[PDB]
Formats: sequence, structure tokens, C-alpha cells
Amino acid sequence: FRNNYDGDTVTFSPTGRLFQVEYALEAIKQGSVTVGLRSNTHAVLVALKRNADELSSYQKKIIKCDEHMGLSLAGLAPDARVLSNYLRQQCNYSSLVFNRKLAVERAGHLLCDKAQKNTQSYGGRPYGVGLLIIGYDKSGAHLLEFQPSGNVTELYGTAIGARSQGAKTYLERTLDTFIKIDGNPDELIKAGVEAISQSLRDESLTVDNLSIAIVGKDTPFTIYDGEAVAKYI
Amino acid sequence: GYDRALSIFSPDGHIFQVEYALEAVKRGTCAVGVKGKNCVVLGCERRSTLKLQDTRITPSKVSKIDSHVVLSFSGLNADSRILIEKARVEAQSHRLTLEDPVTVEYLTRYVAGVQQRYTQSGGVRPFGVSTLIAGFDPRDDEPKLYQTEPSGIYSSWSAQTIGRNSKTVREFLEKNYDRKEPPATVEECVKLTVRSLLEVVQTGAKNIEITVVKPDSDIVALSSEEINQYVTQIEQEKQEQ
Amino acid sequence: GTGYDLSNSVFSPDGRNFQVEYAVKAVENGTTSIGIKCNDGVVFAVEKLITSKLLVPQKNVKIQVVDRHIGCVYSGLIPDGRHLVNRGREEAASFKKLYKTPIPIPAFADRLGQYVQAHTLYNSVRPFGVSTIFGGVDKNGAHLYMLEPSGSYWGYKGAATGKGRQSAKAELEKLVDHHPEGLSAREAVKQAAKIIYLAHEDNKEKDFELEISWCSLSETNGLHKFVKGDLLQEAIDFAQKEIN
Amino acid sequence: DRGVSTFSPEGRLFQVEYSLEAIKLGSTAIGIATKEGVVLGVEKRATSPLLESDSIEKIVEIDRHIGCAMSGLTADARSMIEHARTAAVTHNLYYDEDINVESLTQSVCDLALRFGEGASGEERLMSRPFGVALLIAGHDADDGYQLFHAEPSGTFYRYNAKAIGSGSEGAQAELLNEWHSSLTLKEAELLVLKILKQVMEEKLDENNAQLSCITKQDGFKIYDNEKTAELIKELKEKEAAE
Amino acid sequence: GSRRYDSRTTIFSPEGRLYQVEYALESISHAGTAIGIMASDGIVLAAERKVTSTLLEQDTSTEKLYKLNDKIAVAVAGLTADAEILINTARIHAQNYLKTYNEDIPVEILVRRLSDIKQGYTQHGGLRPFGVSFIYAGYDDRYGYQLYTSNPSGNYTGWKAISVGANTSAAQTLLQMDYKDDMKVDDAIELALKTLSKTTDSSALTYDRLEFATIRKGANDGEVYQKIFKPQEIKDILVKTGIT
Amino acid sequence: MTDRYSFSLTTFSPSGKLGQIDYALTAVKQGVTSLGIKATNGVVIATEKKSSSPLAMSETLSKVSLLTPDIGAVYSGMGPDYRVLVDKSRKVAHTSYKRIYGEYPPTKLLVSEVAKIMQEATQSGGVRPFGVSLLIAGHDEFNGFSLYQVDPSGSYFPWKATAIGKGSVAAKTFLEKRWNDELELEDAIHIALLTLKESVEGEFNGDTIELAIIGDENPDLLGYTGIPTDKGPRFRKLTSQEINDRLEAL
Amino acid sequence: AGYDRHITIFSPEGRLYQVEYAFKATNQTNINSLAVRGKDCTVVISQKKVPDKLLDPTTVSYIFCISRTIGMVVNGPIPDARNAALRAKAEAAEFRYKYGYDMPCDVLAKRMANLSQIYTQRAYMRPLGVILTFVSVDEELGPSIYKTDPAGYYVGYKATATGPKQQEITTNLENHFKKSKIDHINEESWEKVVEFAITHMIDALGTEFSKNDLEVGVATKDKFFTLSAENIEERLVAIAEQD
Amino acid sequence: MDIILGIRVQDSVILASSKAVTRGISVLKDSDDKTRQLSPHTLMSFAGEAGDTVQFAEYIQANIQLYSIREDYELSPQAVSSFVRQELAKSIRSRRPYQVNVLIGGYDKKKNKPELYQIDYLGTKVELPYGAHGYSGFYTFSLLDHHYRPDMTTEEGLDLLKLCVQELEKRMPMDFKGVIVKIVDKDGIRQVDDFQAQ
Repeated sequence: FRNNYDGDTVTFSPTGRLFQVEYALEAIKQGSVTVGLRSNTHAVLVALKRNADELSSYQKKIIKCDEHMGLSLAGLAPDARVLSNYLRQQCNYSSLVFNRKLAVERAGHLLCDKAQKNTQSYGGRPYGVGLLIIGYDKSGAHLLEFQPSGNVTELYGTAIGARSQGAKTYLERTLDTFIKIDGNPDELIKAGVEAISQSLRDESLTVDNLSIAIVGKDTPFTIYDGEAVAKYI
Repeated sequence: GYDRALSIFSPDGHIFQVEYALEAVKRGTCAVGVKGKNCVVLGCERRSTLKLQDTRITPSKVSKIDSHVVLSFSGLNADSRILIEKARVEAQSHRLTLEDPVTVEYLTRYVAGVQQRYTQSGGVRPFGVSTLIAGFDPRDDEPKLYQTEPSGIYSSWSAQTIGRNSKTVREFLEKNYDRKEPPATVEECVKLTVRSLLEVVQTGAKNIEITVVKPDSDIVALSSEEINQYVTQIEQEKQEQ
Repeated sequence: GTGYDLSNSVFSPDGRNFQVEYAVKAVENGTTSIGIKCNDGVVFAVEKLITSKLLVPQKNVKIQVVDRHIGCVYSGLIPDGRHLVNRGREEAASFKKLYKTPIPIPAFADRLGQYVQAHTLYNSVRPFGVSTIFGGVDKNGAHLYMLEPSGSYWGYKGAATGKGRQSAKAELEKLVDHHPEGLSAREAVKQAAKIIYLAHEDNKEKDFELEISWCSLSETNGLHKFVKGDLLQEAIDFAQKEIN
Repeated sequence: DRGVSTFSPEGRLFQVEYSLEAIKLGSTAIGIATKEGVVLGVEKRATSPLLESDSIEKIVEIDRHIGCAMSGLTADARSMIEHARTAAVTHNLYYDEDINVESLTQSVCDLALRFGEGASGEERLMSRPFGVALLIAGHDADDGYQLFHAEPSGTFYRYNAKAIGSGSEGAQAELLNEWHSSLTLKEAELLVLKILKQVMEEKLDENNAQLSCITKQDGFKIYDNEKTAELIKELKEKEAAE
Repeated sequence: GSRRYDSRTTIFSPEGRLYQVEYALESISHAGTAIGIMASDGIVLAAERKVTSTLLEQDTSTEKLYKLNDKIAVAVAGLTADAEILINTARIHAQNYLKTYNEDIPVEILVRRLSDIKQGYTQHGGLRPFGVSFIYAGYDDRYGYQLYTSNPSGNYTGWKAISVGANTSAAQTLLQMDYKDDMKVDDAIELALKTLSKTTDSSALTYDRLEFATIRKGANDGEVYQKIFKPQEIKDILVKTGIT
Repeated sequence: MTDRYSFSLTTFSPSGKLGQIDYALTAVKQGVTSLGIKATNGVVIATEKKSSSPLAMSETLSKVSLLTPDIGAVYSGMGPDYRVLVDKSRKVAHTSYKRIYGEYPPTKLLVSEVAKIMQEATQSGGVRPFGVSLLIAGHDEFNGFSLYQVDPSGSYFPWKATAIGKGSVAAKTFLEKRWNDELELEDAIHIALLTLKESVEGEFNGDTIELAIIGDENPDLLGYTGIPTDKGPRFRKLTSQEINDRLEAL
Repeated sequence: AGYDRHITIFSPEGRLYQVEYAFKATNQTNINSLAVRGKDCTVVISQKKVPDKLLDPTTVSYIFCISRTIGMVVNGPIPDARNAALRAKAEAAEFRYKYGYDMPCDVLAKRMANLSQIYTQRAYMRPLGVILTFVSVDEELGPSIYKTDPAGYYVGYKATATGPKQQEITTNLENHFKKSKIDHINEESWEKVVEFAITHMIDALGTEFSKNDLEVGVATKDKFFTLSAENIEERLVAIAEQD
Repeated sequence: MDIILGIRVQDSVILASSKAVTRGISVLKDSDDKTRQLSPHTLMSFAGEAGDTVQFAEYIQANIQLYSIREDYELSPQAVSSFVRQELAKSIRSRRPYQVNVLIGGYDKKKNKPELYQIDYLGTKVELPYGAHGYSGFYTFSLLDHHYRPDMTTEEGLDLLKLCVQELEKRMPMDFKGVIVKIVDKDGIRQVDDFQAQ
């Protein structure tokens, strides 16, 4: 079975599956955990940075795409660089040509389509990374989840990566609570750190290990790392 | 149009097409090069699968890239022509833009680059060739000897050999070549070269050609006699014991 | 022998294109969606499975508009659906640019038809993993269409595809029989909300969200528009009521 | 056969993983960063006594403030070095300043995944991934001394110390215990020399091993044999001291 | 994808040999034998026409000996059609040279160019090599009479006497047995016929099964002359040499 | 999309055979018989019009085609492959010759062009060889009359007379018996009909046989008058009636 | 080796399986069609089958108007049929533009046959699983029927049939012409030729037809058109008042 | 223009080329050698457009040297001049033609005869006893038409040139700063360092 239909992205299995896409999705699951959640005034990204050795650094997982948009990655870093770079350009085009900040919903559609092209053609490969996009546009705070399959969804909160399931159930529970953390960023962040720690097991989020990013009403997308996150551990 | 990835990694981390390219080299006639104190000598063996050739016209094994540098090889003959032509062109281009002929390392680095490139470009197989490049940098008297292989790897040697039975002849050189006192003469250098080839050519006066390269574009190939004379003096060193 | 199903444009010994057939499987494994042709327009409805409470309600819209008078909904691999609509949009823009008049539904159907059929001609591409229901109003009436992964399409009175296509088709057939004179846009919207509810039993495990859109010469002036607020709830209720 | 850019069922790219295997067979390379500079050392590993060891160039300069050491299919590293040198020089032409070490590294890594037989994303004309890993060391005003590990996967990690090549698992363990935030450049030097000596099959001497460093003051420099010979002697003495 | 059907005509075997070249050579070994012999005052080219019939027009036929220049000719062993593609490009290369330098092209330059073309099909392009081996007979004012040979691999060498095609092993042994440096065109003509005569897989060696050509420098003139013998001429030289 | 088949589909096998060409020849073997006979003052080529249904109009299908006013072709094997080959041959006679020298190409050269096209389908990427063998008959001032055979490999050879296809072995044997270098055109037409009869199972008449010749110039088939040097085509397809008249003298 | 069955290259028997399997697809629609020539018209008849009740019967057809004068009926899956129809239209429109006159029925047929031959020789293009029957009243040739298949073959017919029960229809027509001794329906009006067509379709298939079981296309000097359910019903009535 | 002269005597070809390089109002150099050796027995002199001149000379030189190495042979003078003519003939119909005129003097070791080829930027080639490019020809062709002899020795040729240079230094408007003279014969190319007063 499978082995005969997972050679490339241009092949359907007898049941209508695309194994190369599914294998790419597997790279995400193997990726470190990251969480996203938003209220009505802000959107926050909390990500667990993974390190190779105790002599190495903890690879960044948050990329700023514009003053009002940014994302967190889980999986192949290079593929995140490519996708976020495409996003940086689309945000850029919107400003330069239309003097308009790109709507998060549109950014999601653009990403979906860019990934879809690498799943119907020969020679290419699906992207092997998941992305969580947060942003504040003309319709408030937003959070999107991007999957290499090309599927992008808008949520109040979510998480991807290894053991992401923990943090996700927590948010699905804490929903009515954080969705109302309006006008108070520190609370939204704390609510995020709490959701993320619901996926810990190995260790505990340290200073050079935790990474947070926020954007909102009067807050340009900014990333906090190290000492800057100390007050949240 | 054709761009199939022919040279790719295998589970153990090998690139079989480059590896098999080396096997084509092992199969080629042997070539050796030893550097004296004031020269570099290049020796090659001559197959005998078919003998009735016209030596005058049949393409020789040692090729001049420029007036001060030569290149010999072991492997596919057809492939070697491609590398030699590109080397000759690069040599002229270099003189044209730098107003100075190429150094032996530069020319080696170029040939090697071409070889490497053919190991990771679509639609092409690696060169089944390994080369020995020797000569003297412009206005320099210090001898130069380099070796390149299919992978694109290159380095300089006091003396080296490539091709069939190069294992045997390298052993000879490793226990017959002293970096402390390199063949201080064109003569004793050519002798050490012939001796090394005899370890595998198995009596072949017409099966061993040699070329001597001295500073300032002084390059000459020995004739059958001149060589045959060295063989003679060599077989006596043995019998006189 | 075998292996006729490993490459896209290959004919099997019985004259079939197995990869297209496997594409269909991906479609039948998708959410259910339908289309209903009324006396002066068409209605589109689709099931939206609520994976979790985290999904912001009403935000992940599935029905897509082409030009200003055409609606498109599909079941299967969503990204493939978007891809096909993007093509339809370029295709419609091109037709309007040269002929001035917005593209007629039949003409539009073939543009999608040919493009989809094209993806069954080479092994360098994969067939589309979606069946698409689309249509709208034009110079001479309303038109409803359904396009399969093979590039096959026909005009329909009613149409359904996805997990609960059988339930839907059953319901649609009843409507067709009990209304030879023709349903109205207002009626079709409710009837559509009902069928989506009924057809949701083949997935009754997960909760869902209803989405309707329509294009009626009288109700929307021939422009494709989404059903929202009061008209939406009124249809939701009409379903919830007949689901018991 | 199977595409050169195919995913395994575990979500990995075959060619990249196999690429890493070739890097394991390479000569050892070690880098150590200190608030006094970064040291880069490599195992020459000549394959015959007739090979002139000093013609083995496994540590190269990218720019005055950036050095590089390689391990694996070294021939594959030439275009990477060329790309890096050009990126560093180009940056200086466009901005009248030095390229940041991270930026230079990121640029080199952008080449990494540019392989395939027609991958829908641009024009990735390169039949296979590189079969060599690189240790990029340098200094810049904003982040001081730095050491990066660039792999054929396109990902690059920053390390206080790192080892790549055949003796890496072993050498990395050593570096774990030996490294501390206050090492001096001298300590780092002996430390590199020491660990290389442990993993090398051959007895380490100034001819089959080579050191180099990059300091804000004098930039990237490759230690000549005589200078390293003394560092080796000094190591043997400190070791025999206890 | 396509990769599935790619034979990969340009790869090495584990032993470092080129499959297609080796197989093309195997193909050549079943081709009519062609012989080339160089003398002090000329060169002889002789070839055996593989397969013939009563109805075959021999007067208008030529399947093995082609004129490339007024000073160069070739004997073919392999696929005629493939040979014609190469022969034509060889003819063009010779004219380009003449137009550039206003001198006829030196024999080796032309042979090397053709060999290089062949070498290419060996290293890139993914196409099958040409199933052809050539024996070049030519003359230039730098080396005089010359005899070369090139095969599918793109490799070429010079000879005093050589054979290509079927039974070259037997042919070579016979040639290496009676050839002598101070031979003369007429001696060579006879040696060539005798050799073919003993290697033929046919009953007897008749004229209708042969092609003959000589490149001499007619004493009464001072220039070089190529002569592709005509049917009758072969029949004659056949009786004279004692083969009747 | 985009033809990504840039490699050969015909390659050498360990034995040295070129499979696809061999198979193409096998297709030619199953094809309807066709032959050509050269006389002293003309050439005749013929074949059977194997109608695939009595409802089909065998006249709307010509197996014998004019390439130039003095050259004709017939075949055995895959009819569609032949049809496109004829189109390409007619055009190459113009692009590679008439538009350059202002005169139609001599038989051997046009044959050479066709052969080239066929050889390429043997080596170019993404294609299969043509599944046909052609018999080309023609006349030109400096070469007189000629007959050539072109095979799937691209190889071609001149013939005094020959047959290809289904019962070629038997037909060739029969031709070797009746052929001589003194045959007049009518004699060859006659021998051609006799040979073709042995290969035809059912009806044998001017409506089931297709036959053409290359002979004298037909000023009546020129289309105009006033230019002495223009005497008309030498290629002429015999009419059903002309065939029957000769069958009664069979 | 076993791939000589996936792409269009020869099999050891000199066969092209992909072309054979393409022929198989032409019957996938289980529909039969036939064409006959009148004195000055050409009629094509094809069964019309609409199983699904949710379908709009008016959009189910296998007859196409290629140009003002050429009509084409297709036997095979609708997508490939529409692919073929669009191409034929573009080809017919281009011919008129470049050469100044309407593309003849036989020329369009040759052209589509040539295009088909190519899919038969180039590996990246698959054959289309359809058989195309072209009809018209050519200004030079008169009533015309030319059919092309996945092999690139094509020829003109006095009459022809296509589909699963092609043979029965064929022999029926064959017998009629053996009898009449002429190569066409000696009728002056196309209505009667259409009646002859349907009549023999019934005899050969042993089936009765309602106005919605058929589909008719007619070709006359300067025009090709298809009949409506009602135009057909009128035809069915006429034949009924004879039996 | 610059002065480019050539004369073929009995066993050699002599080339004389002005030494001045002037731009606008200034003589920038007075020791310019307007020549390039193409092979041990073939010399080429050139005059024309400011930058095209040397770029062309060096491009031709590069090609001849490449041929020499590849073939381990020296092309005949006639062969080299035909190669040069074709290059110029291609150039004249290109986007930006090489605006360079040349004289090719070579000693054909196979024929044992000196040869002088004059070729303008259009690719117009002619073989002559003596030739010149520019305005020079206007005073030297008739001078040589009078004093030239086939069997002259190299020494007689030099005296003949001296007569030419003196005429040019008398009637030409520009100060070309003397000439550099080179001899091409069976032994190669040598430069007569003493012409500033021969």
C-alpha cells in the first residue's frame, strides 16, 4: 500500500490521500511547541525555543512580517523563512501599492494558495512547517493556523508542535476567560504561558528558552526574548 | 531540457556516480608524477590490448595546458579531452585579463571546480577522470605537482600516481622518495619515475613515456631510446646484486 | 499487469484513469455541500464542521464568489478548491475584458471544465481533489452546475457532493418532484438549510456551522450575496424544526 | 526512482538526512567562542605521507572579521565560500560597513535547500544538497564573537562551542564539560588542540592539525605551523602536569 | 512523474563502465566489417555490405563509404541512419574550417570534433549514443596519409591497419600478420580483400557485397585523389587479386 | 505540464538490439503488403486498399501519395504514422530544397530527408519510432528512375524491385523470378498486379487495389500551357478503370 | 520493461496498448450513434441517456456545432469530448481566417486525426478516449461523414455507427445499401432522412424511443443544426404512422 | 589617424607604427607600441577607435595562442589573416562594430616567404608588397610605387621605410612621435631599437 503511493506529491492513494503532504505534516508534530491566543484588543504568540546542545542557542521561532503582523513556526525552519518572507512581501506590496495594511484574513488566503501549488505539481515538495499567524488589522485581533496542506484556519487560540495537544485542550477550556482579557497584555501573555506549559514534560520554560510576541490596538508586533520574558516565568 | 539528478546521496552518505567514476579511473592506464628540486617529471604507461597503432598521430597522455603547465590523467580518454580544452581556454582567458599566466594551483583549482560541478548538476554524470597537473608558476623555480579526482577534490604531492596498480607504485614512491633530499637532478628524477613504473608496466620500453618539465616553459618529452636507456641502467642495478 | 494507477494520465486496461477515481475518494471524504436552482436564481449551502470551540464562528467562509454574479462551493481538498476559483476569476476577468459583458454561466462552466480536464492529461500534475457546485444568473436565466475531478460537468436542477451526498440527493429529488412549477429563492434558502441539516447525520458526531449564499434576479438583483442575520436564522430554525 | 526532494514517512528529507551521513565521515572540526575571540581547529587527515599537508585548506577566510572551517565533502564547500565572500564584500559595497556574522551565515544557508529537479518555488538548479557542514566564526559590533553551525538542511545553530566530523559525538561531550563563560583565548586554543588529539586516529602534531582564530583586534588569522607546534608542546606539558 | 520511464543512458556501472556505450559497441560488432589500411603512397578503405538481394540496386547504393571532404572519407560500421547524422555535421565542420582559415581542415581536428560530439551523448542529455564506429581515411600536409577510428564512447586512435564491425578480432590478427610498413597501395588493396575474404560470414566474397575506396596522390598531378570504386571496378580488382 | 520526457525512449539493450525499432518493424510486418517495381522507363508502386468496413469510402483514403510531381510514396504498417510523414515530406521538399534551388529535390535526397526525420524519432527524447516502412519511387533528370525503401530506423536502400509488410517474403521471391533489366513500364505494372494478387484474400479489382507510377510527363496534368520547359508531373495514380483493363489481361 | 503499457511506446508485438485502452474508454458512456447521408443533407443520430433526475436534460449532449457548417458527434467521456470540441472550433475558426474559406469537413477530420496521431507518438500526451464523427454538406464534396479515433485514423463513410452496439447498426446499414445499390438515402427532405436514420436505429437495436431518448443533428448546404425534443417527437410520430 | 605601415621585402616583412597616443589637446604617451604578436612568426599592427583597438588585438592574440596550444602547431600567416578577416566581417554587421584597421605581417615557414596582409574594419583583406592604413597611405603608396623593389634585402627595406617616415614627418599635420619598427622573418620577430636615427 502506502509505499506505492507516497513517492511524490502528485499521486493520490487508493483512498484519496496525499502521503507526501501527510509526511510533511509529520515534521510539524516533531517540532517544538508554540501557542497562540487572542482577546479583542490583542493577540499573543508564545513559543518554546529548542536547543541542540547546552552549548548551542535556542532557535528563534517567531518572525515579524510587518508592524501589524507576525507568526510562530513549528517544523522546518528554512520553510518558515521562505513563507514568512513571501508574507513580508505581500504586506509590503499592499502598503506600497494601496497604502493599505494587509488583512490577516487575506494573508491567510495568500499562504494557503502558495502552499497548495507545491502539492499538485511534480518536482516540488510540500512545505514542512506549521505556522501560527497573529495580527491586528481593520477588524481587530486575529489568529490563524497554517498547515502545509494549505489549510489555514482562524481561531481564538491554538497550538502546534510536540505535545501541542495539552495547551490546546487548556485553551479550549480557558476560552470564555482569556477571550475577554481586553486592554491588559500582561494577562493575555500569562494566559499564554500557562497554556504552553500545559505541553511541557521535559523541562520548564527558562529565560533563554521562552519566546513571546504580541500585537494589538496600540501595540506594534514586537518580540520578547530572554530577560524580557523573565517577568513571566 | 534533461536535468535528472544522476549524482545523489545514498543512505550511507555516498554518491555512487562519483564513486563509480573513481572505478573508471582505477581501470585507466597508470600515471605518475614526481617533483625534483628543479623539475617535475610525468610518466604514463601504454596499454597493449591492441598493438599496431600509429604512434605519430595517436593522442599522447601528457597534455600542455599552457607553455609552462602540463596535465596527465587516468580514466576515460574522451572525458579528459573536455577537461583539457576547458583548462586551455581558462589559461588564455587568465593571461588576457590578469596579464599573467596561471599558477599551477590556480589552474588545478579550476579543473577541480569543473569536476565538482559535474557532481551536483542535473542531467550530467561526473568525469571518469583523475589528473596530475605540474609545472612552474610564472617567474618561479619551485616545482608544482597537483592531483584532482572526480569528486572535485585536489591537493599537491611530492610525488603521486593514479590509475591501475597505482597502489603498488605509490608504495614504491612512499619508500623511495625522501622529502629531505628530492631528486636533485633531472636525471635522477626521471630515473625514480621509470623505476616506479617498472614495478607495474612489466618490461615496456615502448609502454612507458616520460615528459620533463623545467622552469620557464621548458617542457620536453623523452624518446623511446632516452627512456629505454634508463630502463637498461635500471635492470643492471638489480642484476649487480 | 498492474501499476496503471500510479501515474495520472494512464488508461487502465478497462479504459479508466484510476488517479481521477482516487481523487473522487478525497471528495467523498469531504464535508457535504449543495446547490439548488430556483425560479430566478440559485442557492448554495455547505456544512462547516466545528473542529472545536476555538474556531471563531462565521469566520472561515467557504463559499466563494467569482466576478460579481457567480457563486462557488466545493467538497474535498479545500486548497484545490481555492486554486480552481482563482483560475475561474482570471478566466472571468479575461472574458469580460475582451467581450465587455460579464461571463455567461455556461461559458464559465466550460472554462472550469477545460482547466480541470487538462489536469487529467499529464502525469506531471495531479487531478483536482474537489467536486465543485457553482452557478449564477445571466442574460438568460439561472444556471446550476457541478464539476467532477474528471472535468465532467452538467447543468443541474439540484446538486450535492461530499459525505452526505446521498441524503441530499434524496431530498433534492423530492423537491424536484413536488415542485414541477419551480421553487422560489426565499423557499430554496430554507430548503437548503434543511437538506444540510438532514445530510449532517452522516457526520452527526461533530457539531457544525451552516453557510448559505444565493443569487436571484429579484432577491439580489442578479448579484451573488451571502445569507446573513435574520434571513439566516429564519432558515436555521426552519431546519431545526423539521429535524424533529 | 524517487525524487531528490521527497519526504520520508517520518517527515524528513531523504537527501538531507543522507547528506548528514556523509558529513559524519568527514575530518573533525572544532570551534570555541570566548569573550576574547573564537578559535577554529581542524584535523588535516592527509591520506598519504607523500601528500603535502599544508595544501590541505579546511579553514578559510570569508572576510577580515569572519572565518570558516569545514567538514564532509569539502569540494562541495568551494561555491559556499565563494558565495559567502561575495555576500560579505557586496554588503560592504552597498552599506559601507561589515556584514553581521549571523546575516552572512543566513545567506550561506539560503543556498542549502536550493536543490531539486524542478521544485515549484523559484529556480533551484542544483541536483543535490551539499555534502559538507560549516563552522562559521566571526565578530561584529552588535553581538560580539560568534560561532555558527551551518548544515545542508539550511538550518544554522549558534554554539558556544561545537564539533563536527567523525569525532563529533565524542568531542561534543568533551566540549560540554570544558566550556565555561570565562575561557580565555589561550585556554580555548589548548582545549581545541586537546580534544582534536583525543578523536584523531593519528598522533596530533603541527602538520596534521591546524588552528586559527578571529579577534576583533586583528581579525581572522590562520596560525602558521610553528605557532601551533608550541601550543601543542605547551599542552603536552600541562597534561603531564597531572 | 516521468522519472519512472527514464533509462538513464549516461550513468556508470559499479565497475566504472558506460552501459549504453558498451551495448552500442555490441551492436556495432554485428555490422558488416569495414577495414582500413594505410600505405606509403595511399590509403585503402574496404567494407562488406551486410545483407543483400538480387533486387538491391548496387549502382545507386552506398551504406558504408562516405566522402566527408575531398581529402577525407569514412567507412561506417553500425546504424546507417545514425552515421548519416554524424557525417553531415562532419561535412559542415569541414566547410566552416575552410571558410575560417582558407585551408582544408587537418584530418585530426575533424576526427576530434566528431569524437567530441559522440562523447557528449555519453555525459549529458539523457539520450542514447550513436550506434556507430568510423574509420577515417584522409590526407593533410602536416601528417600526410592518416587512418583513425572512433566509436560510441567518443574515443579515437590512429592506425596503420584497423577493422571495425564484425569479427574484428580475427581481422586484426590477420592484418597484424601480413602488414608491413613499406607496403604500397596496391599491396594494401590486396591485403584488405584477403582479410575480408577470410572473415566473411558469407559463402564467397563477391563484388556486389563490397565497397572500395582509395586515397592516392596520383604521381601524374601532385594533388590527392579519392576514388570510391564502382561496381565493375570492384569486380575487376576482385579477379586480379585472385578471388575471381 | 510541459513535456518532461527529455530522455530517449529507444535505448540499447545488453544484446545491442534497439527494442523500439525492432518492435516498430514487427508492426510493419502485420501491415498490408505493398511493393514497388522499377522498369526501364518508369516505376510502379502498389498496395491493397484494405477497407475497414464496406460503409467506408476507400477512395477517401490514399495509401499512395504524391510527394513531388516526380516522386510518390506508399507504405506498410501504421497508416496514421504514414499520413503525418507524408505531410512532413511534402514540406521538407520545399523548405530544404525547392525554396533554395527553385527546383524539386532528386529522389535520393528527399528520401534522405524523410529518413532523417525517422532516425530522429529513434533518438530524440519523449518519442517512439515511426511504425512504418516506406517505398518511395521517383524520377529526376540526373539520376533517372529510382526506388527506395525507408525503415523505422531511418535506414534506406535502393531497389530494383521489392515488397514490404504481411507477405513480403513470398512477394519478394516472386519478384526475383519475374524481374529483369529490360522490363518496360507496362510489364512492371503487370508483374505488380500478379504479385499483389497472391497477397489479397478477397476481391481483387480496381476498387480494392491502389497503384501509381512514375513515368513520362503528363502535360495534361500540368494545369496550364505556354511554358515549353514545363511538361507536367511524372507521377500518376492509375484509375480504377485503368486497373481493371489490365486485370482482364492478367 | 512493463511500462510499455503506461506510455505510448511499442510493445514487443509492435502494439500501443495505451491507444487500445483509449479505444475502450470510447464506450464508457454506453451510447450509440450513427450517421447517414441524404441527397443533400447529412444526419447524425445518438441515443440520449439521462439517468439522474437532478440533471438538467437540456445540458446533456454529445453533438456539437463546430462551425456554421460542421457538426460533430462524440462517442466517449464528456470531458475529453469537450476538449475535442473546443479544439475543433478553434481550428475551424483559424482556418477560415488564414485561408479565406470554410474549413471542409474532411480537412478538419484530418487535422484532428493528426493531432491524435501525435498523442500516439509523444510520451507526455495521453490519447483522448473518444471517437469523433464529423458531418456537413461540403461545398465541393457534398454530404460528408468523416470519423477519427484514438489511433489517429480517419476515413470518409457512406454511413457509419459508433458505440457498444456499433456492429449491429453497421450490418443493418450495410444490408440496406447492398439492397438500394446506391451510397445514400435517396430522399429530398432531411426530415425523411432523419426518419430513415431513427427507423434503422430501432430495427438494429430492437428498441423503441421516446422524444427524450434521442438526439439529432442535421447538416445542410451552409448550415448544421440540432433538433429539439419537439422536432424529434414530430419525427417519431411520422415513423409511427407507417408501422 | 595613427601611422601603420608595412613592407614586404625579399625574406622579411617590416612593420612601422607611430608611437603617439593623443586625446584631444594632449599627447598622452610617446612610446606606444601598436602591435601584438599572434604567434612566433606572425605580427599584427593596428590603428582606429580609442578602446576597440587594443581589445581587438588582444582578443585575436588570445585566440591564436589557444589554437597554437591545442594543435601544437603554428597557423600559417594566410590562415591567421583569414581568421582575422572573418572576425572583422562579422563585427561590421554587429551592434557596435570594432573600428580597427590592421596590418598582419608574417613569415610562412612552410613556404619560406614573408607575407603582408592589409585588412580594414569592414573585413576588406588584400595581400600586398607594401601597405598602410589612414592618411599615411596617401604619401607612402606612390613613394613606394617608385622606390620599392621585389628582391630588396631587409636592410634595404629599412632604408625604404626611413624614406617613408621622413616624408610623413615632413608633410603630415600631426606629430606622431616617430615609429617603432619590427622585423618578421624565418627567425621570428625582433624590434629595431635604433630607428630614432638609423
